[PDB]
Amino acid sequence: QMGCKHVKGILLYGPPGCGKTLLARQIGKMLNAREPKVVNGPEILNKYVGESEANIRKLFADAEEEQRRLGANSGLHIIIFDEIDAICKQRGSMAGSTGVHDTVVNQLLSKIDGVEQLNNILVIGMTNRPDLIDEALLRPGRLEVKMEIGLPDEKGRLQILHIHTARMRGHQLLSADVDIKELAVETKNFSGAELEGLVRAAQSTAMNRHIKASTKVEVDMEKAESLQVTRGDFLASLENDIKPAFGTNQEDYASYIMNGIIKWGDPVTRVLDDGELLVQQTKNSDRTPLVSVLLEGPPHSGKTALAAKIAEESNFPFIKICSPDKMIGFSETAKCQAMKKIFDDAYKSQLSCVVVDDIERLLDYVPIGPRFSNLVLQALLVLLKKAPPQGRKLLIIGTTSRKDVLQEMEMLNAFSTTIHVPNIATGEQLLEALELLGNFKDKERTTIAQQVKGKKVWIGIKKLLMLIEMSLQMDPEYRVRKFLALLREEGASP
Amino acid sequence: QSIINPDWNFEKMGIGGLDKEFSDIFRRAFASRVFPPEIVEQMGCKHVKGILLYGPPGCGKTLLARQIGKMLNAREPKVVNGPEILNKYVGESEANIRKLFADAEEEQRRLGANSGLHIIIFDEIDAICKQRGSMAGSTGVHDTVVNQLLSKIDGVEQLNNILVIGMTNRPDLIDEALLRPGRLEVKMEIGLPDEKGRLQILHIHTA
Amino acid sequence: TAKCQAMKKIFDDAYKSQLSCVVVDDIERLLDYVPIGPRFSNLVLQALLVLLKKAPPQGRKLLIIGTTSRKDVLQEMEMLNAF
Amino acid sequence: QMGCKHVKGILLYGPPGCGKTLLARQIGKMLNAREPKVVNGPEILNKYVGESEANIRKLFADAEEEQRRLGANSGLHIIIFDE
Amino acid sequence: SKQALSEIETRHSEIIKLENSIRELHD
Amino acid sequence: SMAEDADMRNELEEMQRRADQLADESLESTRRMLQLVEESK
Ligand SMILES: Nc1ncnc2c1ncn2[C@@H]1O[C@H](COP(=O)(O)OP(=O)(O)OP(=O)(O)O)[C@@H](O)[C@H]1O
Ligand SMILES: Nc1ncnc2c1ncn2[C@@H]1O[C@H](COP(=O)(O)OP(=O)(O)OP(=O)(O)O)[C@@H](O)[C@H]1O
Ligand SMILES: Nc1ncnc2c1ncn2[C@@H]1O[C@H](COP(=O)(O)OP(=O)(O)OP(=O)(O)O)[C@@H](O)[C@H]1O
Ligand SMILES: Nc1ncnc2c1ncn2[C@@H]1O[C@H](COP(=O)(O)OP(=O)(O)OP(=O)(O)O)[C@@H](O)[C@H]1O
Repeated sequence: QMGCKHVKGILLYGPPGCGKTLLARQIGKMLNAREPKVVNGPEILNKYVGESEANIRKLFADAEEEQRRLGANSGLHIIIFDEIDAICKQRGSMAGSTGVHDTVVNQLLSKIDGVEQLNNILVIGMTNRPDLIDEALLRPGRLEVKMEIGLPDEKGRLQILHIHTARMRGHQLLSADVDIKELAVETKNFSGAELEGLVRAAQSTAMNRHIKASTKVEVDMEKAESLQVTRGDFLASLENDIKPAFGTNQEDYASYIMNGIIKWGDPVTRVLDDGELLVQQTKNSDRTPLVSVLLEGPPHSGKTALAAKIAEESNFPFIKICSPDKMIGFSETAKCQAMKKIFDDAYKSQLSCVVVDDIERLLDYVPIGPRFSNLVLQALLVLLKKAPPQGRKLLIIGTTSRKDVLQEMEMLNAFSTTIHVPNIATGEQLLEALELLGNFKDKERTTIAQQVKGKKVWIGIKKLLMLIEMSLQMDPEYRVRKFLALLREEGASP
Repeated sequence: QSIINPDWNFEKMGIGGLDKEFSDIFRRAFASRVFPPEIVEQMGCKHVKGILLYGPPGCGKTLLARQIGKMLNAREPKVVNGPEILNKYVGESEANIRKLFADAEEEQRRLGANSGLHIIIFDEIDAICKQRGSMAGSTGVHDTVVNQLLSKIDGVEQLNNILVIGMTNRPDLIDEALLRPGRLEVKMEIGLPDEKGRLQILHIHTA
Repeated sequence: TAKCQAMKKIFDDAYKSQLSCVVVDDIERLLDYVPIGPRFSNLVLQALLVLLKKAPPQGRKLLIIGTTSRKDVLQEMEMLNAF
Repeated sequence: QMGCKHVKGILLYGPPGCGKTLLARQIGKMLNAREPKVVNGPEILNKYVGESEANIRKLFADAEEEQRRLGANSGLHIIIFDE
Repeated sequence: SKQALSEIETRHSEIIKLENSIRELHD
Repeated sequence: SMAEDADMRNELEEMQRRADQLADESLESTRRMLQLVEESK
């Protein structure tokens, strides 16, 4: 009564290890019809001329005969094409590589829907690169619907592990001290195959513990029957065995924060408080989808470490750090590309947070003349005011050690707020830092106190750490004297 | 039937300074195939089917490959020397590659679960396997070869007696799709030994 | 860029080992410098300043030594405060 | 008894006109064995796919057959990859 | 191929003799 | 900047010799044999 045609095409594709084959095999199993036809990649190509299209005719031969035999009440046939990119390359560029492909693709084109209208076939395609698929074929009548598989999230992830661990639970092999939720929380950005890999990897080490061999290959058999995967297994496993196939958005935090944070006084607390205030503001506002804050402080004051802490405090889904460390030897244009790319990615997720550290070292600034890369400066200035797509937000935190220079280039006016990072000023705080670090004893803590109380002090935290490390290499009876001499020698500061 | 030759001794294979790597590889690869099958049956796990080695020149990768091949109490391994599969005709490289897995498929079809072990050594795998969409200079056969190998190694059909070993000097140029779990999991990096390693190396050679 | 890459290769190869020492001699001759002008290459200076503050992968140690014969010139470029 | 393996490689280099080819030919003639093969630069290249590798492999076939057949009393073969 | 067609002619060689024998029987 | 050489595409096996008239001749003899054998009965 609707007298309407039928669809016969759907294109499956995505990143590796998502489950494309799983869907193809189950979909074929689900539909009740003739046994599925499987084309194992470029298995049709032959050296003899003309046999290539012959195999395609053989593949479709059964359907045509049955369709004529039964008429409008004939059954439905299914063909599964695997790695279509192999055959259907991009010969649209006139020629291909072998003189046997253009004819094959044209033959299929006509065969599926040509002079004779066939309506009892279904084609299922799996690939890895959408470009290699020709646009002309993916037109109404042959392939009019497409799909784009992706990676799972924590919610579905729980299911993925719950389907594989089920048998272990059913066989009572899973030690009851294992929590799935905790595991799913840690494993972020994983793929389909990776998850199975974790299960096998973790089970592997426990498998190994029971077997005691190496010099002679013998099975103990005394503990074989007694076994149960432990919680430690998964931990050790991933830690040293599995690495996500897409790296990690959060880079090696230990590279930046090598000592955590120690509260030597109020100023650190105030800075963290402001960081929380700002991130909260950007979290719950709409009239200003974009915000920015600039960190400024003397050198060797720990700006980057605090910036990382503040960013880590926010639970934004996407957090990334761009620094000059990775770009060494890059020309004046590559830096622009990397800058464009990172801010491109940040546009995808709903909430983002990006940190730019050591601005002045990213512009190649040197005070002889002076000199700097103008192009990068522009690429930076334009990006600080480009609002993201509708219904999204962003947050940019920058770092610098030269307040005046940024004023000279007239860029401080772009940022919306500035924060000051102070340094040790009172000897009492110095003693507090030493006490918390616990590197000198009471008699030593007093001896120094008699000197620090004499006058004022001014030194960054990192320098003081270096001084302590150098000091502890002398003889025990002279360490204090060396430390005092070092401070006085370097203590010439306002 | 035992999977390992009873007359095998670790001290006799003539390796030195790579004890940890050998132990790790043995734990990862053959651990599941030596324990009595019943445990595997209730566990319901699928064996690993891939090992890759890489390092600077003159480290001893080929020695590890040959010793692993000889260790297995099974049929003699089949060796493929570098890019020796390429052929002038079209449709012959793929046929030659498929011929390598014929016997394993036959054994799987005939005896099903209880089957021997078949090994393949893709020496200098970098020559044939590269990232798709680069070498486009009259590439009459290269991307088709790599696609066929991808399909054959792990496709709709499943096997349980295939083991793939690959040695390379350029780890970062291989296709990512060939590095996924289930195809090539074990990846080991062979490096220069230390004083103790040098000691063992010089002791073995002068016995 | 040849100089940059040739220095990067050494500074990377030294990371692979556990602990190591590197020597950079005749800094002023490494980056072209002449009292006329002055004239010097910025890229090499930036690469050096970046490498001088890159910690190796965790659990590995490094010692870097440098030799120069013109202290004031290096002080002007703000490099003397990084040692 | 010493359990060693014979060396299987040599190389030479120098400025033009010093007596390289002469030494190569003399050493080739010094052995009471089969006639040495020859390859004069790119004389093994070919246009058909994979034929170059087959040409290279053909060179070593005789030595492999000799080794597998006669074992430890096998003969001696030489080659010259000139240029 | 040259060899294949030479073989086909060799096969055909016997047809004439058989035909002559049958015509002899007919006579 | 001169487009470098390219590997010979491949080989497309195709063989044709002298079959047509040789097998047509072969046929014309069998037909006559059939006719004679029919005639004898
Ligand atoms: N979402 C998923 N849930 C469960 N298992 C999965 C999932 N994705 C992948 N796998 C597992 O990955 C294993 C190997 O990867 P899979 O065959 O799914 O990848 P594919 O990209 O679809 O295949 P191919 O590389 O052949 O095109 C399969 O056995 C399947 O068990
Ligand atoms: N309470 C603290 N606040 C900040 N940094 C701290 C604190 N306690 C210890 N540190 C150490 O301070 C170090 C500062 O790191 P870093 O040198 O990258 O920062 P910076 O001084 O802002 O940078 P720059 O080297 O450009 O001067 C960190 O490695 C951390 O180990
Ligand atoms: N651990 C080792 N113990 C003893 N001998 C070794 C060891 N590693 C290397 N060798 C010696 O090195 C020689 C060459 O080894 P091999 O062919 O494996 O080298 P490779 O560097 O891995 O190969 P390639 O040259 O193809 O990159 C072997 O014959 C062996 O004598
Ligand atoms: N020590 C020597 N005594 C006699 N003749 C010598 C000596 N060294 C070289 N020659 C002469 O070298 C000539 C052959 O040229 P030769 O092979 O030396 O050139 P080459 O060094 O191989 O040049 P190229 O750089 O092109 O390879 C002969 O005429 C031979 O007499």
